[PDB]
Amino acid sequence: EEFDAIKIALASPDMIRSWSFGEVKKPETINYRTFKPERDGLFCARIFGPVKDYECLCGKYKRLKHRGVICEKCGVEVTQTKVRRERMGHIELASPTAHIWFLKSLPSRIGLLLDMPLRDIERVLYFESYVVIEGGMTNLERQQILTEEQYLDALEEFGDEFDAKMGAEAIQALLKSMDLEQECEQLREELNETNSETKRKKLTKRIKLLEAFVQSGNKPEWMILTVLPVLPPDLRPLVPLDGGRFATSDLNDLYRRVINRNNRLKRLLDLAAPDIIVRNEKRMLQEA
Amino acid sequence: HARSTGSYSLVTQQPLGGKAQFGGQRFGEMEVWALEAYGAAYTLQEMLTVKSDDVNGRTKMYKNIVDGNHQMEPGMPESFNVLLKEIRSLGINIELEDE
Amino acid sequence: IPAGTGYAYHQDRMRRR
Amino acid sequence: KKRWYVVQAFSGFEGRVATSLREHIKLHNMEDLFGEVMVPTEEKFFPGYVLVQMVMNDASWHLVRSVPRVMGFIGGTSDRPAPISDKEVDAIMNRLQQTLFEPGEMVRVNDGPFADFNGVVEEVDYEKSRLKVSVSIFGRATPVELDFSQVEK
Amino acid sequence: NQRIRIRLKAFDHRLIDQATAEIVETAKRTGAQVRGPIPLPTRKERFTVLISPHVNKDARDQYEIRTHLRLVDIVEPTEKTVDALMRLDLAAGVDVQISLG
DNA sequence: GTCCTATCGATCTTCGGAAGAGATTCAGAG
DNA sequence: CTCTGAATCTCTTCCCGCGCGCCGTAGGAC
Ligand SMILES: [Mg+2]
Ligand SMILES: [Zn+2]
Repeated sequence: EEFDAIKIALASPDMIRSWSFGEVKKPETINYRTFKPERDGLFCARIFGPVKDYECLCGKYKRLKHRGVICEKCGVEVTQTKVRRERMGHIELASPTAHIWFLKSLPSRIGLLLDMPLRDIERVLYFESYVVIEGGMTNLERQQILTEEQYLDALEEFGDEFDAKMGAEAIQALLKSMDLEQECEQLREELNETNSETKRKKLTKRIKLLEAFVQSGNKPEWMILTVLPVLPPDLRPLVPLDGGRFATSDLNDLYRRVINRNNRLKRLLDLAAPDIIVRNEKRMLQEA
Repeated sequence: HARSTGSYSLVTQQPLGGKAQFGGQRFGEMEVWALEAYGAAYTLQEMLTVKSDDVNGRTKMYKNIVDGNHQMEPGMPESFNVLLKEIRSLGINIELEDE
Repeated sequence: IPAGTGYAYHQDRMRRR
Repeated sequence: KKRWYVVQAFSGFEGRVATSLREHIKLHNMEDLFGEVMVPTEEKFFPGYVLVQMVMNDASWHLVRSVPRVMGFIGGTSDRPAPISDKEVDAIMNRLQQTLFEPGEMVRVNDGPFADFNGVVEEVDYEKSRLKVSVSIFGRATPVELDFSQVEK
Repeated sequence: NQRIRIRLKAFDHRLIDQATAEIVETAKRTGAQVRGPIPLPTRKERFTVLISPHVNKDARDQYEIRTHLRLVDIVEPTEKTVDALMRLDLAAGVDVQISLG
């Protein structure tokens, strides 16, 4: 495609779904004896594309005469196999997950937007302490992180007039509550309130980030990943080596870990596992 | 050692590297700087699109060279597209633009 | 590149515009 | 009163985790500190988490982590791992006490020499608790019958 | 593992035995143990039709459709053997029914 | 033997980098 | 009581090709 400029911006989850041609579910790629690609895996034929040059996996069609048609013996679409290196998929996470880059850049973008220290945001994200949101008629601030013993206090001192979530869910709720433009206006008038250059410089950085987010079409929750796109398989081949073995692929194993952990979390959430277990599974998924 | 045409790598379609494999010499960044030091732009465009990266282009170049036309169709280096996917696999939406 | 012969091509494109 | 506590355990070694705890309780003669250890399993509710009926003493806190294949408990803080709940134990005990091959659907087989092949349902061996799925053998893609255990949906 | 039985039915003796030979030989080569072939009793339908379009009741033709049956039993299958059998194609017009267990 | 699942969910991953830059804490400092 | 100093934290970085040559999932359950 002819082009004249390159634009970079955050990707909304629906945009990721627009990128994808399928949802990878089974963390398997190929049989250890036969070399056929397992369906609904990291190498699904009907998701990314057929492996044969111009023939479907099921073998129903082997000619350009049937090019572009969809088979019903395997579900794979027959076309040029090169397309297999361009189609992408997506994995719908059972729970939100913070994007590591935006969490731990040179400053903390997620931390800077909420004006919350990187240590505390990491403590929240890795399920170490609660953070009160929409605290209402409680002596609990806008974010005001609080530990489980502190949470055990709020559980009985107050009823449901406060909300304190844990992990990426709380951060996503905070981002979704960000009145960005009003906050930026208030902070740009608060800048004139004090001459503290030690804080004025970082306040200028914060308002610059807020202005950049306001002007751009980016929205805060896009810093939290909900659907993770998968790379096209032909860019991460599982090439065989001498003998009936396939060479190890780095990205494949990471995707396998993520898929297995997420499937376990889904299985538990279906079976109503206890809060401790689901919290541990969510932490493991985030770390994966 | 010398290479005309042969094996091409999979993840990026650049030619293989080595002697035991029928591979070509690597055109390093310093060589690119030296080419930019002269005004040679067609040389660079050929060297980094047709000879190495653009899969469709390097065949159309082959036919013309055999046909005696000596004209190239650069297209776009395939490796670059791979980069985009590697960035598109993250939470980043980077895309080409028309205007 | 926007230099040398590439600069000549870009300059022609910009002048014929 | 011995509240239940949840412990991380090597997946695939979970039974060995329970046994290694059972031996160590008696060997350290802390039998008066442990009531039971649960690894619920169906024909496994919790894939890699061991429930142990226990009290909270520093000796027990180090005893559990002195069992092999045990990182430790899951709780708010490592200084004090927390129990699960009143009703959570009851629900887990409640559970511990307490699909049709549509014609035309494209299946894969589960076992046999024809295991994991692209077949397509051709007829219904329903009241036999059996199946029959077409497959592509020697060009004479033959009418091929399978057990009900041979579905992959 | 249960043995796999292959029942071959055809109207021709030489063709059915050619297909059977192919199958048994392949099975032997791929390290399977095969107990065959077994020549099961061959059906022979018969038909008697009047050849005269009108009257002449005694002018008749008797025809027959002989159906030959061969059984090949492969005990202790292997994935290698099964894959070889799959990739082996048999002469057309010969019916093959596979019973499994 | 095959094929499986999972990945110190009872250790200690190395001590023979330098620097250069920020970022993050603290400390008299009024 | 914080402010506006230092000081103490973590992170990033380190020439170009070229050849040899090896070496390259693991333990556990049916
Ligand atoms: Mg009969
Ligand atoms: Zn097909």
